[PDB]
Amino acid sequence: ASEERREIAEVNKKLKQKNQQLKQIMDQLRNLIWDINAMLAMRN
Amino acid sequence: EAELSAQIRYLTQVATGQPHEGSSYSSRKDCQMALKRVDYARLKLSDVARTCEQMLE
Amino acid sequence: NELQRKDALVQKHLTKLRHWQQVLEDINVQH
Repeated sequence: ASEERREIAEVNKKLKQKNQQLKQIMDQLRNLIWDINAMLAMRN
Repeated sequence: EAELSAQIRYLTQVATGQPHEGSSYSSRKDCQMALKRVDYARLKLSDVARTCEQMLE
Repeated sequence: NELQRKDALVQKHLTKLRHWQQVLEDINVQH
């Protein structure tokens, strides 16, 4: 149905928008795990 | 007078080193420095929490 | 279902992340 396809698009848009929230998390979580190791490995 | 005279006798033989080189610095500098590393974790953990607080909406 | 699993993972993230935020602050107030 045409209307059903519209709801899927709305779900995809919400899921796609939620994915954008998720990608920033990894970059932040990734960045932190990067930074901690670089700071520590150099420890004296 | 005797008590002070005792100190000078006390000082004469056991003390009177000209300089001192204790140098308690390699720990002080790296302690606050370690705290700064811990502080860097503070803000960025909070930023993550804010970022995934947006996940909840 | 995929979105529901996503949000559930988030809740696991936040409470753990918030829990860590507490102890890191605690190790700071003690210094």
